Amino acid sequence: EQGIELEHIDSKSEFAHRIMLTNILRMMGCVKKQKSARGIETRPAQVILPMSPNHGTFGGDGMYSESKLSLETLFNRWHSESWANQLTVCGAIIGWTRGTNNIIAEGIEKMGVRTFSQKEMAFNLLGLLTPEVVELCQKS
Amino acid sequence: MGMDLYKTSKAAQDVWNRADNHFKDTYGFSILDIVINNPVNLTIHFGGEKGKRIRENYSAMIFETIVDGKLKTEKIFKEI
Repeated sequence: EQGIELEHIDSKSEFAHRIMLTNILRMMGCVKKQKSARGIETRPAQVILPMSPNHGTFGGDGMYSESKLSLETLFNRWHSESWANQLTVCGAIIGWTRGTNNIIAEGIEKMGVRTFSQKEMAFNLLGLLTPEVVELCQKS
Repeated sequence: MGMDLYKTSKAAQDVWNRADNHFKDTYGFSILDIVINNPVNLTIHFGGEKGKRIRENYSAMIFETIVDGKLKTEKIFKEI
């Protein structure tokens, strides 16, 4: 959603908020029910939340900010709540991946900034599953 | 086997409980789920803290062998 500013936030956004936040919450909120009914507590599911640095810093993306900003609150809970043994949060970042605004990427990269092909940002999030990090997620 | 008695004798389930609970916590693996439906294969997951604690517990057993008096310390679990 684009072109949606504060007086345009309506149905399409209130819908998108559910695709991104309250159902990613009820995905995790509902693999635990299955983790916990079997009794599985040694095989936790690493979550990979796609986050971003865009928190209302860009223009009118709609309610795309407080959607992906209200996902780092998923650390105030892995320590607070009871689902720590079955889910392990591993936040990530939508950096600047080209594909899905594509004509100014070459512009920014002149500021000493890297932008990623999708196959490149593929590599990064995919290295977020490396057997090394998997433990690292599994302490904190 | 006994899972009928286990439903009846308070003094009996106090045994299968004190057993699986112990196995549940020391090898991540309960008999009461074994006997009531024998599975074909059993994978043991080594999750977070409880998981690592259980996996080292798996690797902590040693199969010795008599070789000319040598109490030869060798590993129970080679794939671990």
